[PDB]
Formats: sequence, C-alpha cells, structure tokens
Amino acid sequence: MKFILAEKFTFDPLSNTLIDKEDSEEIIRLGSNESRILWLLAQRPNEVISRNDLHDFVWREQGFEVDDSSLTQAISTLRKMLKDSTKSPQYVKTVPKRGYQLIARVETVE
DNA sequence: GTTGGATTTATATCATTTTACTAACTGATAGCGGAACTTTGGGAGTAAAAGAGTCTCCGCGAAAATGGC
Repeated sequence: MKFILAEKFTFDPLSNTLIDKEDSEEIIRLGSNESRILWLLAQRPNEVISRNDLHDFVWREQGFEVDDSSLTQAISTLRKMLKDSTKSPQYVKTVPKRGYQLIARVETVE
C-alpha cells in the first residue's frame, strides 16, 4: 500500500518513507505519528477528518496517552517536512473546529 | 551516564463570533393649528297703571361690666 500525493510524492507507510519525483534518490524519514496522520488523510482523500478522530486512530492503536496539542505539533512537523506553506496550503489544510484536510491528489497503485 | 526525539509548555498569528454604530423601511399615534359650525353667555328692552317690611317668636338664670343720673 503505497500512495502518490499531488503527482509529486510517493508515500510508503509500511516503511514510513517519503520520496520525491524531483528527488527519487532522496528518501526522507518521517516519524510514526506523521506517517499515521498522512495515512488517514490518504485513506479518506478530501473528506474532512476530525481532530478527535486523528488523535484516536493514531494513539489509541498503540495505547499512547498524549495531550491534544501533540496533534498540532505532529501536523506542524509534517508541514515543515512536506514544504507546504501554511499561509497557502497545497497538501494539508486546517479546517477550524472540524479538523484537517488532504487537498492534494491521492492515488492508490496496489 | 547519556542524548536526542518526542512530548509536552510558550509565544504569536490567524479566523470566527460577537459587539458597537449606521441607515432604511413600517406603522402608528399623539399633538397642534386652522376652518366651519353649533352652542352658550351677556346685554338691551318691554308705554292701562300698577306708587310704605318683615316676623315668627315670646318656657334662661346669676353675676359682672358697662353707661346715665
């Protein structure tokens, strides 16, 4: 289960690797939390997801107990690693009081 | 012993909801003023001659302060 995002990135959650079409050799390392965040965004391409849903699905599976702002820190790190401008979002959008959005094109190879 | 990622605090910027202050419409209602009309209010007048008041009541006594001589 590997994804293509916005016709530019290749995302591997089983290996938590991010690959660029511009930089195929360069594979960037994303933490578990960011990988699970993007994985749920891909599992629901462009339908609005809820902050409780993300905190649950990410940290209820591993039994971790963290505060709500940890989700905000995870999204901030994902934004800095995706080189996505928060002012003009192209990959991840913040829908206030509803959660987040994956506006980029998502394709499922296999 | 350690150290670095992450899992929280720290500070700032952005978005959403509400407040503060506009205007326009709607609908009425009261108040004031004028014109007309009906009612009220004051005044003048009456040409046989007619030419002196009541007024019932009037079942009180003892003492003192007043004129009048």
